[PDB]
Amino acid sequence: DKNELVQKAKLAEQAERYDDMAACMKSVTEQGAELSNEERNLLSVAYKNVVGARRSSWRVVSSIEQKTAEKKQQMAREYREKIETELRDICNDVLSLLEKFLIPNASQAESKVFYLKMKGDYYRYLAEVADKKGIVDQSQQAYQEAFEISKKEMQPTHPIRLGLALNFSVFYYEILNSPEKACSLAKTAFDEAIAELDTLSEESYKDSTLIMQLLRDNLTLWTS
Amino acid sequence: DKNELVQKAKLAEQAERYDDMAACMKSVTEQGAELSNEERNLLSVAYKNVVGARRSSWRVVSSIEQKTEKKQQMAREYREKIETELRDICNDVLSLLEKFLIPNASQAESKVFYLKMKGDYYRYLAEVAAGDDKKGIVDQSQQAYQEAFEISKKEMQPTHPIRLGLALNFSVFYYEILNSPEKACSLAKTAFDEAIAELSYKDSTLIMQLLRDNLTLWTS
Amino acid sequence: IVRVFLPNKQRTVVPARCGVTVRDSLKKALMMRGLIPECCAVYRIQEKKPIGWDTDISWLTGEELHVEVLHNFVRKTFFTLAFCDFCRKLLFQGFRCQTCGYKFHQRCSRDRSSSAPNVHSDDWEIPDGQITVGQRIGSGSFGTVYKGKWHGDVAVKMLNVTAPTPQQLQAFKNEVGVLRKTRHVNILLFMGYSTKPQLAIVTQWCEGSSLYHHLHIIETKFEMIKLIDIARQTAQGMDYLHAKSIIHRDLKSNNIFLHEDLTVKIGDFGLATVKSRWSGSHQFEQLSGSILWMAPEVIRMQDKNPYSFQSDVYAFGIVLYELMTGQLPYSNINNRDQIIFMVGRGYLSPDLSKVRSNCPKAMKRLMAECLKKKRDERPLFPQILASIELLARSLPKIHRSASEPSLNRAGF
Amino acid sequence: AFLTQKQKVGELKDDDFEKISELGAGNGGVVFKVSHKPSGLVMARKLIHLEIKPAIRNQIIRELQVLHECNSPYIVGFYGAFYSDGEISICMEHMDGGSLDQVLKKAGRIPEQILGKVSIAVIKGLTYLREKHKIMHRDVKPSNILVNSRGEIKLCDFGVSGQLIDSMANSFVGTRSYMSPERLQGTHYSVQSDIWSMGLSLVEMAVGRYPIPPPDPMAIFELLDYIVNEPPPKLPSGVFSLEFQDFVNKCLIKNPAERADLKQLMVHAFIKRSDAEEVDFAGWLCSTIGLNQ
Ligand SMILES: CNS(=O)(=O)Nc1nccc(Cc2c(C)c3ccc(Oc4ncccn4)cc3oc2=O)c1F
Ligand SMILES: [Zn+2]
Ligand SMILES: [Zn+2]
Repeated sequence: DKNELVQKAKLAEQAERYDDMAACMKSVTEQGAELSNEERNLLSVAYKNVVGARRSSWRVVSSIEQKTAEKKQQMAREYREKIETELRDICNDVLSLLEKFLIPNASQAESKVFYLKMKGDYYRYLAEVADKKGIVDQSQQAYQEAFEISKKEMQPTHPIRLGLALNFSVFYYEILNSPEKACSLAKTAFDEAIAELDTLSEESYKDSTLIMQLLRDNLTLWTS
Repeated sequence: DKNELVQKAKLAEQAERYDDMAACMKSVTEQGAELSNEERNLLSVAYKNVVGARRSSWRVVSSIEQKTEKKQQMAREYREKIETELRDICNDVLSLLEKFLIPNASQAESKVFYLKMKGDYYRYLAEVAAGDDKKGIVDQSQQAYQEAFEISKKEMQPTHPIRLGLALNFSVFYYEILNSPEKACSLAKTAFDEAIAELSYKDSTLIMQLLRDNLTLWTS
Repeated sequence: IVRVFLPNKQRTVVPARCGVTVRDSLKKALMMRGLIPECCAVYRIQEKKPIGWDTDISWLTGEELHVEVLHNFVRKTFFTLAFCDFCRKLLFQGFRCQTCGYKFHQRCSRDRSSSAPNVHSDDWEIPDGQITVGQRIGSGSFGTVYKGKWHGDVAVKMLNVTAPTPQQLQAFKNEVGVLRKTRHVNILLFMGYSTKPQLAIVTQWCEGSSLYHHLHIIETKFEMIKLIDIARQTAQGMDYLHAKSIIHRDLKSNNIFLHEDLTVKIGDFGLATVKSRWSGSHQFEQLSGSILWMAPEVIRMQDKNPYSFQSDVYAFGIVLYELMTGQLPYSNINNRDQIIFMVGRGYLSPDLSKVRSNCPKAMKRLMAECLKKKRDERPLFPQILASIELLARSLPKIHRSASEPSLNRAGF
Repeated sequence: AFLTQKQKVGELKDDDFEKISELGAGNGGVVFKVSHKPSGLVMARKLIHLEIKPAIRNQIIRELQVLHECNSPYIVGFYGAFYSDGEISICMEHMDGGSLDQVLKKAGRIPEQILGKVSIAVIKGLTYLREKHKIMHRDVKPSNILVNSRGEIKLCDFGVSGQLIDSMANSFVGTRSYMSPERLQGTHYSVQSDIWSMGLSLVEMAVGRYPIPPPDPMAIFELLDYIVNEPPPKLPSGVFSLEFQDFVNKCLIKNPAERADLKQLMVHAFIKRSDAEEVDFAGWLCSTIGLNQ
């Protein structure tokens, strides 16, 4: 079952067929057992493209709404609330998934912070989509808890912590509109990355630097 | 209303989600109403893209299928359900063609492009079908291509984009499916030269470059 | 203390040690400038001899070095015009970089082949008299506009050949025959020309101004929504001009006149008979005008005809470096012959560090391709137009700041 | 002892100038001559145009006024500049001899005897520029040395507005460049640059031939390839003295370390031999240009 399910994902990943992979990872994670590293990132990325494709589509539909009668405006509206409903469904499946199974069974500290970042990231998606303040506050709570736990265990250059900080800064900027705090957190994260950038694991070598780049671009774009 | 349907179609056009507009295009022309050029073009691209994604999945899963056995057999039922969905996708639009588009083509350029689309879709089911039905699908594409190929020369320009596109698909049909590269290249050459002698523009030169490169790789 | 330079001439002194490679030591500075130490090259001089990154500092003590430039691959299936960038073919399914936007196929780094793409007299020699000569308008590389008044708005030019040979005059009647058919929305109308007076190139007249005026006189710097649309409307116009093999060969920021900030018009091009002056009976081309908008090969003039379709693409890399930064390249060198010798020899190229902060990293592999030292590498205009169409609509998708991207997702 | 005065001028405006004729055709700019009704005297009107930022051109204009303190019988005087027609109107001292490009193209060649005096004049003029105003000529060219039929020779068109040095660098095209290799490879060593720029210029005057194409046309870029890749040219012997070769050779060395400074250029014997003998210049040009007194 589990091996068959991860194979049905490894065969749906290469094929760009993303809904099948989302529907299979959900089934493999509702098993109630722990998710080791290989299925972890698979579940994460699966849901990542599923929600992000709809988010990008919603962005374009909203852009056309900004780029404009009583019918030409309206047609964009039904499409945007349709994409809104479907993205809300897809994010609700995962958030309920972590609350029911993933977070309570997070044995490892890195797994705990990883799932917490996932949780906060989806609530950030709902926050951008949308009463409204509840989602943004809950996302802030999830991000704050993830940061607080991640401050202890793993090496300060770790991809989970780095992406968590970058997401958290994006949250301060695009929702709460706190650019000063966003640049502050991103800046400290980046400098501590430089300071701790000793000899590093080859496995995380590429990805750590890849996140550090995007960190630098947020700093540079937010300087102005 | 037609305007609302086409508006939804082009709203989904840049959405990177194409199944929605592909499904709405069915409702646009299931009335059998007359088709103008633009709505026909979105009609073409939508299912073209849907079959494109399905066929890309087909190619990759066929690659792992050819890679090997416990893991390989999973790719087999994955493959067959992708093929089934693909087959319904092509069959819906083909039934649309043989009920409201092809028997309702009025102008010269209507018949040629719709016949090209019908032959192309039949070719799409042809890449997958094997056994006795495979030859039937291939034959049903043969005359579909020929009917438009003969109409093109007599009724429309040597440089108009649909003729170059039809020549391109007709040529590639002879290579990968028909396993007859000689007939493919011998016709691609002619289709290249009548247009180049008689040389709205970017699309034309694009197909021209594809014909040159396609001649090149067949000559290999 | 081993001092090493940086792009934009920044200075950093890495510590001198023994046993540890330059990679992780210089890594701090390269990341503060955001450069991976695997895509960089450093130089030691005993002009500039490259050295790798696995060198101990024991031999590098007391040496000055330069830092100059020389990927996560998800799978995707492109749904519109998308051209491979390793074989320059047409790509439909294949990989893609998450941020750098460089699209390629595994086969080019029983196989399948290509397919259809996703689709989507009246003019004659202007006679004298009726051509009302304009007024003092300005100057440029080889002439001056004269705003004509004949049944509309037109422009009149003057040229640097006074009494050419009749066989040159027939070549002129041929060049107008091949060049007046430039019917486009990105090219102003070509009414004709008057050869009874001093030889003239009659064109239309456009309001507003050129691009050089807009970006170095008013300096009304736009947003990327218009910054990419300008390059799109110019790439389309220089693709129509390249389909029938007529090289513009004069692409400058001061000849792309745009009206009302919506319409973009390009003109003042070609004239291979007036250029390549007929001092005898030859085609000896002359170096007249500005210098930043032509390639190292055009500067060299080492061939009888060193132009190509490519040397009109490097002239696009300069006009795009101009649009992005807002300034011209080589605005720091307080010299002229230094600029000529430098761009010719190839020891130095326009500096990429001076681009803006909101620079779309996907175009960092387009406007960089448009500016190679070599000529066989810069892409022809259809691929530039496709790669600009791609992110002319993919901009609202990345209209936000950065975010955590997906994983490696590439296996070999 | 020369009594150069320029206070007679007042307000300057295009409506107050009536054109007379043109001095000639230059390389970068075109030189005019014009009449001013209040002043009466003739001016050398150098008109150049640069479509540049109004703030930048205003920055250049008030900086151009420093020539009012840069007065000497060795440098062309400055009558005054102003803005109209959108162009830079650099009024100058109108000298009937023009420059030594017309004298070159008319007389064919210049003897070493005239070179002896003109070398002293140019070296002391550039020394006056440097040791006084801490800025150098940067443009030592045969076409930028103005002369008159009164027995004087003078310099003009140095680097007077630093912003304009680059605002002009993209519009001064020319076809001839005596540009010093130390100013070509990518660094600036201005102190020794003008010595090279004058050493090449004097060879041009003496031989009458563009020396970068070796005697014993070439493309614009390839000239620089010759300047900055292979050893420099050398003046022919025989018709020119060996002690003059000893002067020219130290003025045309690539490496600035081997280049001798200005002080050495005044401790030389040939430079002090040139002024030892006297040369008539009033009738010299009048016997080859047709002018009088
Ligand atoms: C060409 N070599 S360069 O060093 O790169 N650039 C330049 N070098 C020198 C000069 C220039 C340009 C230049 C010119 C055209 C000029 C002309 C007359 C003038 O007024 C005046 N009045 C009295 C006496 C002497 N002049 C002042 C001038 O100031 C300039 O800077 C370079 F642009
Ligand atoms: Zn390829
Ligand atoms: Zn990349």
